[PDB]
Amino acid sequence: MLDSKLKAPVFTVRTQGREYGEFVLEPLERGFGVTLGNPLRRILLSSIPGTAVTSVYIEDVLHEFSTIPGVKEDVVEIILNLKELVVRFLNPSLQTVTLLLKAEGPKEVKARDFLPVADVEIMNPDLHIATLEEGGRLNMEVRVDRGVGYVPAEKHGIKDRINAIPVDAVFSPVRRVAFQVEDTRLGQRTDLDKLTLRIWTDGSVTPLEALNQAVEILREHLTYFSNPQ
Amino acid sequence: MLDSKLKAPVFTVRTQGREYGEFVLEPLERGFGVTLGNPLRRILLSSIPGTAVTSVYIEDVLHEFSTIPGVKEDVVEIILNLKELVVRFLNPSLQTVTLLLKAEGPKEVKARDFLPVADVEIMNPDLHIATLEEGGRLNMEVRVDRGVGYVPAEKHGIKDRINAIPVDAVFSPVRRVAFQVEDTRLGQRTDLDKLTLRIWTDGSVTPLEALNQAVEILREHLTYFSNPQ
Amino acid sequence: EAALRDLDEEGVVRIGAEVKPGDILVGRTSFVKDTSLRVPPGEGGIVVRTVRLRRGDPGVELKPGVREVVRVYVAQKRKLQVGDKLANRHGNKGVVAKILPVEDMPHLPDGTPVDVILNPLGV
Amino acid sequence: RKEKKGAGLEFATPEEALAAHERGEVALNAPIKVAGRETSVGRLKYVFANPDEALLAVAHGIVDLQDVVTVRYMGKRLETSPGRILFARIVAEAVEDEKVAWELIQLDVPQEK
Amino acid sequence: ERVVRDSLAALYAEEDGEVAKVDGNRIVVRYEDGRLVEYPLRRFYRSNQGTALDQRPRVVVGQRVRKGDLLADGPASENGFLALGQNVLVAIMPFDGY
Amino acid sequence: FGKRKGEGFGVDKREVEVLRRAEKLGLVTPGKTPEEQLKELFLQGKVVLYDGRTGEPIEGPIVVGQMFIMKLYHMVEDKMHARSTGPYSLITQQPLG
Amino acid sequence: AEPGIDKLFGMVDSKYRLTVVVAKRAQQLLRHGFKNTVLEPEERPKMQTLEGLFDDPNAVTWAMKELLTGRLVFGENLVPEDRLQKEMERL
Amino acid sequence: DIKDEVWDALEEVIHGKVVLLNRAPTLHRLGIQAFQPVLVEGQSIQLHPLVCEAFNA
Repeated sequence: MLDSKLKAPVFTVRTQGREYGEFVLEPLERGFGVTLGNPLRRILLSSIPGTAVTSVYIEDVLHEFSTIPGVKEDVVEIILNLKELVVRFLNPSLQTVTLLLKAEGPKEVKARDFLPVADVEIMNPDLHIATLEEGGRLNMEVRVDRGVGYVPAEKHGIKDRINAIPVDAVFSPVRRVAFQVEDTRLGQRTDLDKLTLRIWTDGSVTPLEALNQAVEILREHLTYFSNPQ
Repeated sequence: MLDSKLKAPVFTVRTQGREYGEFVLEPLERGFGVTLGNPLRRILLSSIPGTAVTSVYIEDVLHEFSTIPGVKEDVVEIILNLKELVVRFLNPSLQTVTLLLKAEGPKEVKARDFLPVADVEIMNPDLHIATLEEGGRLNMEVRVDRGVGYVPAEKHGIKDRINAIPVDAVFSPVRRVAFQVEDTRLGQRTDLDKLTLRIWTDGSVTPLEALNQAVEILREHLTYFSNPQ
Repeated sequence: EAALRDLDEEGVVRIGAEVKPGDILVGRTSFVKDTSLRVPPGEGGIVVRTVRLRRGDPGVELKPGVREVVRVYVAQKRKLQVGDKLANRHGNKGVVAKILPVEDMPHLPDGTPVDVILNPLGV
Repeated sequence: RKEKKGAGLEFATPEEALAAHERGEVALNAPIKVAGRETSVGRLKYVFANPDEALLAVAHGIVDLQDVVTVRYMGKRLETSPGRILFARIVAEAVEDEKVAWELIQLDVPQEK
Repeated sequence: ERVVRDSLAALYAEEDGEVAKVDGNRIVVRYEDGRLVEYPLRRFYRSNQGTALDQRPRVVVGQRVRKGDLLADGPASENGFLALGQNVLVAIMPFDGY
Repeated sequence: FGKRKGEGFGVDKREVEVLRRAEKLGLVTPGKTPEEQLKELFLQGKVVLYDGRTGEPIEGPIVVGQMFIMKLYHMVEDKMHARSTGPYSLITQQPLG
Repeated sequence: AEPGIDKLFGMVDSKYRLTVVVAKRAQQLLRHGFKNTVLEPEERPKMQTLEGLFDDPNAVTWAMKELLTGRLVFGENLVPEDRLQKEMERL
Repeated sequence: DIKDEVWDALEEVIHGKVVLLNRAPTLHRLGIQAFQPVLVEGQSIQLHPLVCEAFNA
């Protein structure tokens, strides 16, 4: 484990909070920096399961292009703002949650105003939602689901209320990925590869577990080659 | 289940002898066709172990761009015709093998004309090495090592004799690989991938063996994320 | 009658109800022969407004022989897709030919990927 | 492509010029695609038994598809780029036979319209 | 800005004053004269060609405004600026054949 | 590039070989470090890009930037006037809907 | 394209004669059903998902690859026309 | 009520059929060209780039 494992990469991590994480793997034999960075980056940006808002119900309005009295924003603006809502599940078995929000009076309704739930966390309580001037009663429920990839609003078609309005969902916890390969020196061979990949996520999944899931997916996909026919 | 498991992507194989192999992975979900094809191609073209003619020494040769009397082929033609000589070692213990050739008389010299060695084997005995005009003094030896990929003669400079000449080494058994991903379709959706791998190998290893070694290398390199530091 | 559940009020479809092509929108009866306005083949969105003008004219007029009229507004949210076309301010007309996923698009050394790819040969 | 010759371009005469100009290419005396009198040092330095070897060496980033090099084709030694060899290979793969494909192409000029 | 002002698509403060109420459909503004005036909004108005004309409010409750200052967006204005389109990262290089 | 360096990174190997290729193409003056060579490349409006499908860099630099693109009025022009059997004309039997 | 369109242009003087003969061949292939074929034993059209090209997924290709064999003969007036033109339409 | 069996029947139907593509100003013979249809997902008709000059499109 020295000519081929000590001459093979130690794996270090550098994580700041649960949004940003660099992972360094050094040293790699020439040609495997990209060979590992590219598939990992594609899997991270493609198939990391996550959670996003799936449906919205307003106690007042009857369709999408309406407006609520006492509310500065249109319903379209409300859905646009709710789209960036970031939700962390705490129980892996939990799948679908229905947050409730009630507000009145001159309230700059932010995301923190949601009623607390047992195994749900909001990593962005400062997320602006609405602006209530006076006498405006804003009661809504938001159905958030755990999924994968990107899905159009109409394709899933979730109908809990006759007045519920479905929304587009972006189930990707990963904000972005950038892997860089650099040159490292070892005593016997001058040119070796050091692969450092930086991951920005939305906080719903810490970068380390995202990396582990991507590696697991890649391994299980390589498993398909094992049985020829 | 045909959504994920019944399309554990069917892996069909079409082998035309020990030189040509086509492998079809079908069906594969969106975006993973390239994600699997590209690293496999890099691995096959970069890291597969193999044996190649590292260097050659001839008795009467002083420079690599000289002419040998009694043989129509010059030094350059001799070494180029030597390049494609394919040899398989019998046991893993071998690292380097020096193989000599004594030949005279107005005859064709071929790979089969090499003096036999117990622990090496030649896949192309009928490889026409050269032609002897009339009693050509063909006194040569070749040092053949095991390696990976492609090594220009200049940098390694493996030397046995003072007047021995370096030879560019082609270790990789695979002659060349090409992957094509084309958009297949299932009963309901068309955003799916069909992966085709076409592999041409010298004959040292069947394309199935090379692909198995490639996937094993990739999986073992993935297993380097298991232990964090 | 099963599909009539969408036609909540008298003849007119209820506001805020999603409509598909081939669905009854206004139920009009002739001599009894059914001549009902339906969603045209193609696309349909969300009904937002309905206006009914009958013979009881407050200040309105109708074409002679027409007892009443109803107009229905259907709104839909078009999103960018393959069929659509785009252009800059310099006349570089175009059509969306393929919508690539984020992973396989060209990206900077930083993780940020580019949004749109333009063919240089048009310049 | 073609860039520059700041050194003595004469190569046909001296046979130490192979080693001398290989040493020069080790330094910045002459580029790999140098404008030599008879041949470029790229032709001398790299010689490929088969088109597959040339294209695989291109895959390893040693030489570009636009670099002249001596490749032993089916019967001859050609001083061409791996790009031209690859184009001939594409033509010969699209059709069944290669001798006909070799004869119906012009592999010494850029493929203009 | 000249295009969005001269085409009567947005709402502008006719006189120096302070906004009283801002809702999704009307804006009540009390000018410096003490007179309060209410501006309605064509929230979703069908155009001749079938597009939508919306006035999105651009002020907050109890916000001071200047003479001629913006109050609500036009159908295609960001903040008193003609905005019909998007700003995107474009790379000028030939992709496969698309 | 200052933000790039603050994270503690220099020049990628892919960028190094793309710089050498561009140097052979005369885009960037030779004899300079990748820092000022890449700065001169940026001055041209060209920056290195990575394919994303292969991971390998796009040979030669690419011009990238921010452009204003508008979606044009989209009436029935695109709509599929695709029919099989519908109403026919009265005077003549030509099909017209 | 189609199997051996150059070969098909080989044995016919004019392409229009080729079109006529192949389409007429498709016409009997419909009318008597695909039982009246001359390529039954081994070389049949082979469908991808299954052996669906055994019966009738496309008659034109059936007729064409029937024509590549030597089991098809055509002529201006090869048979007394009336008998077979009245026996063809009545079964 | 669409089902994947319906789409399998569709691909069965047009396995050998061809359709004629036509450009509105038909200035010559090649303004009409037959093609084999391939089922795609979208709104527009996908055309082979090489016939971009056979049609003046």
